[PDB]
Amino acid sequence: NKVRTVTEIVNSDEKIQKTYELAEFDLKNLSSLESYETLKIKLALSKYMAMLSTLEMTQPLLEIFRN
Amino acid sequence: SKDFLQLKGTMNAFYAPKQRILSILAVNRLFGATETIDFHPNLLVYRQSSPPVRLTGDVYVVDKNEKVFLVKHVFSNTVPAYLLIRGDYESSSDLKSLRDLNPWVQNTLLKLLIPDS
Repeated sequence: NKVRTVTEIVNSDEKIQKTYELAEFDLKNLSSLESYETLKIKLALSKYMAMLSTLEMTQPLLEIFRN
Repeated sequence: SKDFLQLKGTMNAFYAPKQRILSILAVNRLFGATETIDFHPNLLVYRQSSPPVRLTGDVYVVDKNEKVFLVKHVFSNTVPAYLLIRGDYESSSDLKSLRDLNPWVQNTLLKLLIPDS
């Protein structure tokens, strides 16, 4: 939800209070997680494609399964 | 005959499905073909064999990577020709360069092998 912080000097009583809405950090976290997961999945898919290429079959995948 | 079909774009090449064989007449033309079949790699089904199948007579290498070979073959009725095969094969004698082949078979082979990009 939200939080707030208070700054104050030890010898003084004049304090400054600020408020933060956590939604911004929530957006940051969600975007980071989404990007990380997308990168992982794309990496795995590329690795799979690459090993299949390593097998070095001339035809494409669908043609292979059709033959 | 109905046992095979003439390959499109070839005057001396035909394919027998039941036998899964691609044949090229050495010096003879085909005739009467009302139908033709487009060439396709699937036709050269790779022969599986735990020990390489031995071959005799004249043998030529088409694609070492794909185990594609051309074997001289004469039909028992004495019809010279060559069989294009793909699979685990080995030659009893020394393999021979394709340049040894006649221009007729060579032209047919070029048509059949080089993709028409």
